[PDB]
Amino acid sequence: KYMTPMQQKLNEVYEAVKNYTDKRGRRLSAIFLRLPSRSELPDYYLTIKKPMDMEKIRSHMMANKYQDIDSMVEDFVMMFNNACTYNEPESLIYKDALVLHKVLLETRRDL
Ligand SMILES: O=c1nc2n(c3ccccc13)CC[C@@H]2CN1CCCCC1
Repeated sequence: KYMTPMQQKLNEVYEAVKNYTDKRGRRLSAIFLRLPSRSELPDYYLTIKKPMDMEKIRSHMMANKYQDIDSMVEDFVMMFNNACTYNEPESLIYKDALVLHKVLLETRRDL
């Protein structure tokens, strides 16, 4: 029922990305939390090879499967690239992926 020190440090890097807010308090995390089902957006699953969202990321961290931080980063990094593939470069999701990308990386250097 407990959480390894590595788990507690993956939760921290996870939570900072989720809770990041822009200059007038919007949470960029919102659109990325969870994808609509295959039945509700087949185009996404037919155009993006390996679909990723944050609660799916959450289910492996809280459950067990990340050996270090950069292991979790690559599913985050992967998720963003998916968003930036499916959405056009000037789209909002696209830039929020970009901004959150740096947050993830700004957080990890802080160890
Ligand atoms: O790449 C992604 N793209 C989208 N979501 C995501 C949610 C979690 C992870 C990736 C993505 C939310 C759906 C959304 C894209 N959005 C779908 C409706 C039409 C406008 C674009």
